[PDB]
Amino acid sequence: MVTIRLARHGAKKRPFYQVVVADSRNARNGRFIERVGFFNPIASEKEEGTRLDLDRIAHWVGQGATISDRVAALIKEVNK
Amino acid sequence: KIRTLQGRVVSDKMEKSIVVAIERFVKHPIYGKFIKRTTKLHVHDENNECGIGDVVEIRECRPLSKTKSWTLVRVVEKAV
Amino acid sequence: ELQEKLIAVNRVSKTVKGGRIFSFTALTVVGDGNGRVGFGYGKAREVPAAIQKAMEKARRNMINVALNNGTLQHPVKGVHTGSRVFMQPASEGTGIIAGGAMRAVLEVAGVHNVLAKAYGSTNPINVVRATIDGLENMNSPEMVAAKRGK
Amino acid sequence: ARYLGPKLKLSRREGTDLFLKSGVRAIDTKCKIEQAPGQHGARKPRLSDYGVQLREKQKVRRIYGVLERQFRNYYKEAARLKGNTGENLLALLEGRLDNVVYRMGFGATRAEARQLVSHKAIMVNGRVVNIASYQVSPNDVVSIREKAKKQSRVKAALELAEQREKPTWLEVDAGKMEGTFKRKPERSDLSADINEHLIVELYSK
Amino acid sequence: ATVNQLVRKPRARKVAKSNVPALEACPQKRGVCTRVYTTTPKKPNSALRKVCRVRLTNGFEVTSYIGGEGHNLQEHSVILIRGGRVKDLPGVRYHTVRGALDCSGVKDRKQARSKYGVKRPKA
Amino acid sequence: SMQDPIADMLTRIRNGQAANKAAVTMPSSKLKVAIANVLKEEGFIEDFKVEGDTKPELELTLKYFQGKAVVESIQRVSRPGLRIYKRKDELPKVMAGLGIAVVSTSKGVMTDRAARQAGLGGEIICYVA
RNA sequence: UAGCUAGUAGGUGGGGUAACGGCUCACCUAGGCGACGAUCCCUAGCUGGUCUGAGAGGAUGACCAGCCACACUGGAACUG
RNA sequence: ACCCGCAGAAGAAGCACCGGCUAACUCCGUGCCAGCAGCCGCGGUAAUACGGAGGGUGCAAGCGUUAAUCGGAAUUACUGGGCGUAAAGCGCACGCAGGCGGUUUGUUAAGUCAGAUGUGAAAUCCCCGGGCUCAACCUGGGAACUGCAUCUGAUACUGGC
Repeated sequence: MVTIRLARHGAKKRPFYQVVVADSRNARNGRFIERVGFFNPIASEKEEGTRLDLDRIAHWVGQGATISDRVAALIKEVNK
Repeated sequence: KIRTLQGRVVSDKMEKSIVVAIERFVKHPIYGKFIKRTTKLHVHDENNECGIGDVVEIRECRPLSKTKSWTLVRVVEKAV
Repeated sequence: ELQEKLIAVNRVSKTVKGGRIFSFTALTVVGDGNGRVGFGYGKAREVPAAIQKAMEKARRNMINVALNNGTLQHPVKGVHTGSRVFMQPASEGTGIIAGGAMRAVLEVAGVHNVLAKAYGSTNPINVVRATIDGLENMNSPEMVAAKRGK
Repeated sequence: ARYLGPKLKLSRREGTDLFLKSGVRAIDTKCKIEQAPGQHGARKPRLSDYGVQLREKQKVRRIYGVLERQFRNYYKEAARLKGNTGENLLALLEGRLDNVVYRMGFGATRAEARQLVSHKAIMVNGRVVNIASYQVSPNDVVSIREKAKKQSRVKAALELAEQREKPTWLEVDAGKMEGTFKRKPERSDLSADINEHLIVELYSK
Repeated sequence: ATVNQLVRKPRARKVAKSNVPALEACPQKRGVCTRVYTTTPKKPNSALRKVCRVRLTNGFEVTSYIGGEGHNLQEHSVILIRGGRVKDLPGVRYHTVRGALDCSGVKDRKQARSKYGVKRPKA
Repeated sequence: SMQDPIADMLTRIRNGQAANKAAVTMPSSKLKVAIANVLKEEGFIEDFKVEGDTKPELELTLKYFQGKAVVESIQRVSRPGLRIYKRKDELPKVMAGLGIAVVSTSKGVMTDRAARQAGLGGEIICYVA
């Protein structure tokens, strides 16, 4: 069954904090169904350093996808 | 729709089967071969009215033995 | 700013009779620096005289080219006694480049933006006459299109 | 390649002033200046039709203290910018941080002005810098960190900046140790003993 | 050649085969060494050359060149062999290295510090 | 026969430029009079006509224009033989787009320019450049 | 390396299996493969992708993923 | 991490090479002896090639030396194929299998193609943005893959009859 996870999604100590829609069977750094955005607190000093796709999220949250504690504060902010 | 193939009978010496020589083309555009080839196929036949030289039309049916799954639909052209 | 350029030098040594003799041959180009090219052969018993004869022939030789804007529009070939010089228009970098006997020939024609190779005989007195057969062979577009009626 | 030897000996080999071992005691007398290098040699070698440009190119490379890949970087930049490649190549080297730090007077030599950048003493836009590959923006400020302002290195370099021809394209003060790169030099602002506009026919390859 | 004569096999490619096959593609090969000999070089040049007999640790036994001057090369000392065509010896293609195992460096050397088996003394 | 009348057309004109002749004559066929109109359309010939009913013969009036020669190569693509077909989006271009490829399309024999402008694909028979 | 095949080819019906089939059995038939390279030997995991060059064309399947095959070395099974 | 101080030039430079190609070379020893080479060839009393000295050239935390595969080589050819004698034309030929032929109409719509619908995930080439100093690498937005499979049409042409 479908869930949503936060991943480092990047090279050694250079994370991008990307959020992906995936299945409960998948591994920590394994498969995922859809890449939906990024939730980075540093973002190399960017003004648009956090983003979410407002059409892809509605396809899975509305809808039975579970969300981890690591990104819920953003999904609440766009209210989706 | 169904795939249809045609070829000439090369053996009839089986109680409920016939052996057919079917014709095909090969381009192989990574070497540029451009040739005709003949494949020998075993075909199911419980009417047993084909002569060795008759041309037959065949369809995808049911597995019976090694290389035999296809069945006779009609006689197209009788020899001579 | 017309410039008189040398391509190559050759020495031919011959036993006689008793002992030896030797002469030198030079191949030079002068042209006009745009749309016209010209070359000369010169042979003498010393290099400066072989070059001097070659310049005296190169200033008295000319070929007209179908040239516009100092550049080529199409790939072209020219052939002479086993030299099969093939030329391609070169862009987005260094203009020379190309075979060692072609570099002055393109520059006295005003077309030194071209990648060229010999694809056969590397002998400079064949190569220059195969490069010039290609400058004679090229045409404008304009003329390759203007062959149509009206 | 590293020379690992006397700077005057190298400057005599290249036959020109490189802005090396500079200081208010000046050139001329007891320093072999303008003399030909080694036991035998010309004050202007006779050179081939490519070699005469290649020898001037390696003087332009060393007088601005750049590597061959860095010289080629500005050649490829000027080869896609307006008319003459050589005057634009020089306008890119002359606008580079390490030479601007020299024209501002913070180093006595171009090698010392570049040392102050690798040693992180320089600031641009109020911000600390380390890489000498930087093109200075028009009307931006070049300064030095207060922890470095008491080096005799800068007092003696600004003393020398008071004893050279005034750069007509910028402004700087020695009490603030801070100056503004107003514009690049244009036409009659700039000259050197070496040529730039004829070497526009190089490379190979 | 018709398309019917280019069937079932691509056009052949060939050669580039080892002229130093006893090394079995390795750049330096181990061998025991048994004897040293002095012999006649090519051309009327009155000079002499040295060669040795070396069985390798893979069962091949080669005739190898000795470069420079002087040697400690003896029966079962063990040394390393490489390729290196000699213009002055007929059939000689194998060469000895001084920079490995029991083989001695060249005496009185003031040139090329990395060659001929020498290493400058240090503390 | 004559087992390929297209090689009879191709050689008779290629050998005609090599003799600097003003016009050439050959036995006529429906492909020869189609290819003649494409060569007249692109300016490789001046005019063409047929004469007779018992043995209809095709006369081609040749054109060489300013400078020396009017074509470098005239090359076979499809054969009687191995035939090569392409869609409108898969049509090749000859000599940096200054040369032509000849295509029979679904409409009739024309240039690769005329075919990709008419939105057509088909058998490619010749390259002329 | 030009010849090679009695569970080798074909019929009918059970028994076991999600399910096809000499998987296996009963009673019959005499067929099958072969220069488009059968029989036999040597090399090699595959694909997305990777590498090289004037491209064309070859080569490649360390890397990060999707599959296979396998786990002292060989043969079998259970439990889920 | 990032920033600020404290010692004291302290702890920190090699390797190949100098006839000519291809950048640097003079004088002296040895005197065909002995060595040196990528190929020319050097070497018998001015050795530009060996040895040494004094200087000089290329590159630099490297510098030389090697190995395997592919290039340069159209020299295994599609693009660039070849075959009198150089190299490659069966002794003179018949002919089964394979390859293969003028021109016209009617007919079929396999392939062929025009419109329609799928696929070739992610990364990435290339193209328009962001991050680090370049080269790497990361990240926001793109693009395409003759075909194969299906459907509505056309039958100029090829196959079929």
